[PDB]
Amino acid sequence: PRVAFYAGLKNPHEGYEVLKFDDVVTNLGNNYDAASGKFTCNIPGTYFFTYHVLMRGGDGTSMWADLCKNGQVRASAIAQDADQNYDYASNSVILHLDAGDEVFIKLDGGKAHGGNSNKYSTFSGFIIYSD
Amino acid sequence: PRVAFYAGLKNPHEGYEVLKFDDVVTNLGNNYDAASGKFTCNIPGTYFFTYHVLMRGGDGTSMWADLCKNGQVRASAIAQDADQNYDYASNSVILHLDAGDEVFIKLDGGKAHGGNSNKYSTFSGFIIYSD
Amino acid sequence: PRVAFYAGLKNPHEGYEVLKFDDVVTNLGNNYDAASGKFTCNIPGTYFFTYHVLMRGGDGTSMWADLCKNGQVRASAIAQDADQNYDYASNSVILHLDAGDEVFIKLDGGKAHGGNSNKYSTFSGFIIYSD
Ligand SMILES: [Cl-]
Ligand SMILES: [Cl-]
Ligand SMILES: [Mg+2]
Ligand SMILES: [Mg+2]
Ligand SMILES: [Mg+2]
Ligand code: NI
Ligand code: NI
Repeated sequence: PRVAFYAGLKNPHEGYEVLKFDDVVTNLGNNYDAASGKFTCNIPGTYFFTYHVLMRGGDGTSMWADLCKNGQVRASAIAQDADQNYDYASNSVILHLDAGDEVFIKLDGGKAHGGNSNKYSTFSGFIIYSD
Repeated sequence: PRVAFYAGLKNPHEGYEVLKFDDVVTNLGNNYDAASGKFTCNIPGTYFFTYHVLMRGGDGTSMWADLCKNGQVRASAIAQDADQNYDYASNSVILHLDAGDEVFIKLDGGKAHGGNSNKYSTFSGFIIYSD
Repeated sequence: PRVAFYAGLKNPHEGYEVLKFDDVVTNLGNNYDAASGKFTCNIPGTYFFTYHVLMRGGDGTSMWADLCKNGQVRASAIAQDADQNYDYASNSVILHLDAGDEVFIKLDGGKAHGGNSNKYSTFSGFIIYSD
């Protein structure tokens, strides 16, 4: 089973919402959906995910981006700079997933930079083991 | 051989010490030990590790977190902000390990945020190849 | 096929150039070349890469580091701090590569810290799937 994806944000996002990474570069298995921003598991197993979300510079001082499995937070990150500089909220996880499980990044608050085609803000993952 | 782990810090750590990540989410192979903070290799091979350690905000300006293999530093990271903002010391490695080799993250100095169940500060790794 | 590498920067780099990571720790497959700073694919397939580039502290406020596939940017990152503190430009990708494809990190501008043997600034990658 080949499952591996990588997407850039493209569009700026601000405020509480799912980050819908819309510049999809790689998507083996077709399990990442840019319309919803969710990776949906169809092969149960253990997966690696990582994300790097760039806080917009020049306007705002804090930004929170968390990785979720279904309802639940499984990693948290903050970017913060009192001078309103660009900075990243990034983290990585390894999670076991059942078929139907959704994994996605949520913006808790603050402003994420959408870098158009530049892929400043990213979300990727792949299956390590199949059950 | 299935070896893959992911743990959050949970408890705040400050000053020189091994970071004992105590919120263990995934631990295929049972090779990560929260009591010691160490991953101990039992299957010789080549491994990926990554860590993301959040510096506490509101008190302190620098924090250093390094990945060690046995005695030796194999990656270094610093978080620094003169306004005492949250920021991350993060890095990633690929290392060959022999049976008995220990891999762990050490706090060299500064204050790491323990995010309780929020998994702000993290350590993960998995085997890529078995010898 | 075993392909997996990890290298530290070692030497300081400043201004537009390819980052030639010269402290090579792991290099299964011998596909990373410190002389050029490039990973060259010989086994077509899908690959994971990550990089963590530390901006020098005490002199300068911004630094840009991008991952390239051949001519083209496939991930971008910025480090920025108005007080001239250390900060990281980091990102991760998953890319399909054909034989002959080159992957490397370019410094677009600013000053990257070469940490000698300390491995503050790093580049790693491995093959997930072979075609
Ligand atoms: Cl793998
Ligand atoms: Cl100031
Ligand atoms: Mg949160
Ligand atoms: Mg150190
Ligand atoms: Mg650029
Ligand atoms: Ni910062
Ligand atoms: Ni700052």
